[PDB]
Amino acid sequence: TTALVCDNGSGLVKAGFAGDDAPRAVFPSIVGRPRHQGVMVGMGQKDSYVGDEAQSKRGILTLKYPIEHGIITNWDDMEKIWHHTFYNELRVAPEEHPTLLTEAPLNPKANREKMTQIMFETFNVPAMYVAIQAVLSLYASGRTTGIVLDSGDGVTHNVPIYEGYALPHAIMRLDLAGRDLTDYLMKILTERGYSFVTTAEREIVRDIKEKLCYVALDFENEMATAASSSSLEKSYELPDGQVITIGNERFRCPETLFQPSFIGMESAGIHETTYNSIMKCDIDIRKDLYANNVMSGGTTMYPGIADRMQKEITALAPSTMKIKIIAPPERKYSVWIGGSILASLSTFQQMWITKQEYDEAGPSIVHRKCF
Amino acid sequence: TTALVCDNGSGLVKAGFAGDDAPRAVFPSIVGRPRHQGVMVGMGQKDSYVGDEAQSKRGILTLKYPIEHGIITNWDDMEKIWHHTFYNELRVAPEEHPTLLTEAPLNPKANREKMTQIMFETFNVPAMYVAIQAVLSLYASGRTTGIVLDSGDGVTHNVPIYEGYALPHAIMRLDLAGRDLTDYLMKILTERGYSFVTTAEREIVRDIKEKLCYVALDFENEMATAASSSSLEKSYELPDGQVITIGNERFRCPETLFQPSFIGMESAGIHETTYNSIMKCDIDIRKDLYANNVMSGGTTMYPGIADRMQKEITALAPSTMKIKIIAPPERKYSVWIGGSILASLSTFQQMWITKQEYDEAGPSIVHRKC
Amino acid sequence: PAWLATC
Amino acid sequence: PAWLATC
Amino acid sequence: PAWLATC
Amino acid sequence: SAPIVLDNGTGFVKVGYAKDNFPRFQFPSIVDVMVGDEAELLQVKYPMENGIIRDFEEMNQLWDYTFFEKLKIDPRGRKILLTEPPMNPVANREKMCETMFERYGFGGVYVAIQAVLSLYAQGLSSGVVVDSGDGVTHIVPVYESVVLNHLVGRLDVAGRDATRYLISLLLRKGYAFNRTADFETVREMKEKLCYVSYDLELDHKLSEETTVLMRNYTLPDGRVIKVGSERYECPECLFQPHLVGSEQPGLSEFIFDTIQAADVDIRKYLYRAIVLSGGSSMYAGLPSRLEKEIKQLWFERVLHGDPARLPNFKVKIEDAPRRRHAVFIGGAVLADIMAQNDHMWVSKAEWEEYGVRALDKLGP
Ligand SMILES: Nc1ncnc2c1ncn2[C@@H]1O[C@H](COP(=O)(O)OP(=O)(O)OP(=O)(O)O)[C@@H](O)[C@H]1O
Ligand SMILES: Nc1ncnc2c1ncn2[C@@H]1O[C@H](COP(=O)(O)OP(=O)(O)O)[C@@H](O)[C@H]1O
Ligand SMILES: Nc1ncnc2c1ncn2[C@@H]1O[C@H](COP(=O)(O)OP(=O)(O)O)[C@@H](O)[C@H]1O
Ligand SMILES: [Mg+2]
Ligand SMILES: [Mg+2]
Ligand SMILES: [Mg+2]
Repeated sequence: TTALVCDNGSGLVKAGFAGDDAPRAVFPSIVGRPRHQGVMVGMGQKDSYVGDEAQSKRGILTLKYPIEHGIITNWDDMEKIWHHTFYNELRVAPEEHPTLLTEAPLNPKANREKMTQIMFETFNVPAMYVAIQAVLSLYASGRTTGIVLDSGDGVTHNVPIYEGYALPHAIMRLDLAGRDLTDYLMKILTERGYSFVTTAEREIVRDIKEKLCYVALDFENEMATAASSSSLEKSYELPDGQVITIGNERFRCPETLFQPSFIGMESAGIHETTYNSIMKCDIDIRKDLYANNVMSGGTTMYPGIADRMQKEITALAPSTMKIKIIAPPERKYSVWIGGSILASLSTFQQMWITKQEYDEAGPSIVHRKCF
Repeated sequence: TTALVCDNGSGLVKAGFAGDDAPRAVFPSIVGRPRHQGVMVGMGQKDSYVGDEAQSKRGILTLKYPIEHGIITNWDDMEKIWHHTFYNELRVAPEEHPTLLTEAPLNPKANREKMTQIMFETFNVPAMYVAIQAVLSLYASGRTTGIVLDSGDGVTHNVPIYEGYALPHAIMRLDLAGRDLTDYLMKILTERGYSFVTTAEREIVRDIKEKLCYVALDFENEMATAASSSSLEKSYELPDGQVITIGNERFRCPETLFQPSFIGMESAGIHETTYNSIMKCDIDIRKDLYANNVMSGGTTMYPGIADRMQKEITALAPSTMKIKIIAPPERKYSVWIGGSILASLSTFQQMWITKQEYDEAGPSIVHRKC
Repeated sequence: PAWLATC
Repeated sequence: PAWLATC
Repeated sequence: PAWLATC
Repeated sequence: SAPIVLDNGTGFVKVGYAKDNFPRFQFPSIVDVMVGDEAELLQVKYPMENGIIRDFEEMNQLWDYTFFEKLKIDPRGRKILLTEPPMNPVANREKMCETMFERYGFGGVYVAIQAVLSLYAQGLSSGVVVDSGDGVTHIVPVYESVVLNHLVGRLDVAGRDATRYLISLLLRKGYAFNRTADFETVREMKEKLCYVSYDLELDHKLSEETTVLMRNYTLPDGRVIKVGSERYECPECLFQPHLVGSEQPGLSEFIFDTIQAADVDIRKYLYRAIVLSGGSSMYAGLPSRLEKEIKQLWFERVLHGDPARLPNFKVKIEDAPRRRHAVFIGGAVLADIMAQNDHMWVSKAEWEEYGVRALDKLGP
């Protein structure tokens, strides 16, 4: 009767049982459909593909991400991914196991209730609870206060908490994530000369981003050095074999996160919005929030992101106020660790919302029993 | 030998000549600056925009409100707004026109000093003076007794007065007029599905709340009947051509005004602070104020706020005391009408702050004369 | 784009 | 925010 | 074809 | 003493002076040297297959022929502006400016973007422009005389690709033009017998049921060929890139997404003003078909099946007979406007110092 969890992030679904230190299914969340009609008989030729199969045979299948910016867009593709996760990777029937879910803040109540309704009416789950993808990272870190900054492939939000009491009026959210960064990277590569417009090429650009992309303290100094010398030009090979070279783009990409004016957005960066959020709270808790701020989720594994954020927040805040960043190496799976811990806890059991409650009260119950 | 008035609101600004009974030039107090560097050459492009021009063309310009909660924070933008409203909308030279200013009750003395110094130096006017929006809103109706509750765009307050003598130990101020309201409306719209984070979207939300949202009487009963019956869902069109439906947000926004807990504060609603201010006053003026309590300000234009306000104040107040709340039309311009009446009064002329006083005792003279 | 209005 | 300290 | 990679 | 205009294109090249409504000369860039109108047999190059340049030496030969045979001026200082795609790699324009500043003076060029050029030509200050050339097409929005620079769109399927697909179709039918020649004849027959299908299903049923729509076209050698569904099909291969082999949404959906990515307050002003440029846009039935496709895409994505308010859309596409030379007209107008001040240009000086970096003065 052990519980499980499945963080269905916009980048990849992390699904795994509870009471474990690491997940099992780390599989990408993409649905691929064959571009052509297909004529082979008896050798695959399926009408759809999901998971690592798409990433493998991506040169033909047109790809689609079902969820974007954390809101779902294709419920059919979403339930197909859920079926593939539950019946192929985990190899378990959810009828005899609960299912903990995850969602970003300030999301459509319609989306949340539709997720709950489909999970209850399609899989016959006994219970189904949701939560934020930040309190779980906090639990995984093992603290009870501080501010948490998640930068998932779909969204980028920051939330403060003090002794377990959240502050909704201080929560901040932005639609900047790895997809806009990959688009800007493709644009600047076309500027260089290399063209990338398809979906498989988008995945290749995302792999390049995950492989070689950093940040620096003095963006102008780095630009000057890259324009003067060539010590930053790094090489990368492709499946075709024709190697390519990339220059200042590797660090010019995250400047979008640090300067959304590059892509066109008018909102401020992560440092400014974090400072604003902290300022929205009370000073007696700001003093501690400045001392322990944690990073989580993808898009923050870049090397040197800690130093840039530290310098920015220190220049924006008084000097006498000490500041310390928390960016461990186990961040890509921090939300899953938090979900597993919460599912393994004892009291949380009483909070599980079962089937009869939904059947008698409808989906609207999820907006009360949960956050 | 005529006069001039210019009420500088946190959200809007209304200026013109005295004597008249209505304002001449009212427009939003904002500044729009182009964010997308690089334009098509030959056609020419301006550096910054102000007034209705920004609101007319804003998809490319980022907007900035130089005033926040009644306090000034962008003196350059304030000077630009003053120049625009003194040279374009009116086309009058202020060197031969004594002007009049407004200011919330409690504000930085340094802010007032900088305002008067700017108005004296950068314009070379004959004289000037400041006042409180409460006194002018009261002069508008003409009554001299009672309490007045003002609520602009970023600042609100309540002030009593009896036979011309004001009680400074009872004035109350809060920062819940329309800005946190617009923010909470954006939040609830995001909760519903529609996203509004930019400045043009902020103006769109301002317009939709000005046109649709309204306060209720029984918050719980209204929420219940709205969740059960879909008779309150109202549609609104956007500049592009889309249509968006809104339900209980129309109640939740004024409810947030009444219960700042939804915004993250611990202060009490307007009714509680009004009753507290009236309590600190003596008993006779308490009685005389319960009867004549006026509400003004743009935020005050919510349909159904007077009835709910009087209901709450009666429920929390003792009986045998008739509470006749008043809220006449065109109240958002009551400050302008009061300022015009004051400038027209002959006696008030002697209270003008001339240029010699400023040149002699500096700008701090504003306090002594106030 | 997928917010039924803006974005 | 524009009170040189709190808010 | 003449983009030093794709096309 | 006025500047010159030269919008070096994919397969064509048009030249005139700083002020001339209709271009004084226009000739294909096909290629002693035969560069020029002598094509009327030596080797055939076609260097600029797309907005990119490959045989820079052949391009230099072509420019020399144009400046010495079609034109009779060889100056050093006479400003001449240029054109290029929006996101053309910097190397191309760098080499272009380098050769035009070394082999000749041409102090001050200020290369620009065919989108804003055609916009100037039409005498507008807002709207979206969709240029459809021979090797590439692009889409550029503008609002109140301001460029976005972040919603610009590129699409590398037009002209040459449709011609190759028509060749493949005629091959499927039996007729083959494998020779390097006859490419111009196929281009002529395409521009002569082609039209978009307002209703694809209707046109398909007509071609399958009726003998009409089948035309007989002669060739320079003397033989005759028959053309059928290909006529109304090649605009579909233009509309459906997946048919050609590229993974892209198309043209109508492309511009729809590009506009939706903008701010709501601008969207309207873009649906009310839409201009085109390039010979590829002269396909019969293209404007109304695009309008209907945009209307259907809106009806589907936004209203989800609510035709009660569809008439309140107010879409107004624009088209004219001068889209073939809109870029040229705009370049001429801009040259006549900027011929007074030399600061906006890039003189032959300040080149050896930071010449390449001077080219960054245009696009931040
Ligand atoms: N009357 C016509 N109808 C349809 N298509 C035509 C017509 N005339 C020319 N074309 C097409 O237009 C193409 C030539 O385009 P052109 O060279 O004018 O574009 P361009 O201005 O060079 O674009 P760019 O500046 O981006 O290179 C030819 O390949 C031909 O197929
Ligand atoms: N080593 C890395 N360096 C830089 N970026 C990375 C790295 N690993 C993953 N990413 C980025 O993080 C994103 C994954 O986000 P993720 O943390 O899975 O979101 P969620 O928490 O919603 O599942 C990817 O889009 C990718 O671009
Ligand atoms: N009809 C209306 N309904 C609701 N709100 C309104 C209405 N008219 C104005 N407002 C609000 O009132 C605010 C204007 O405040 P205002 O009274 O001008 O402040 P001040 O008195 O400082 O000038 C605006 O921000 C707007 O949101
Ligand atoms: Mg995430
Ligand atoms: Mg006010
Ligand atoms: Mg062209």
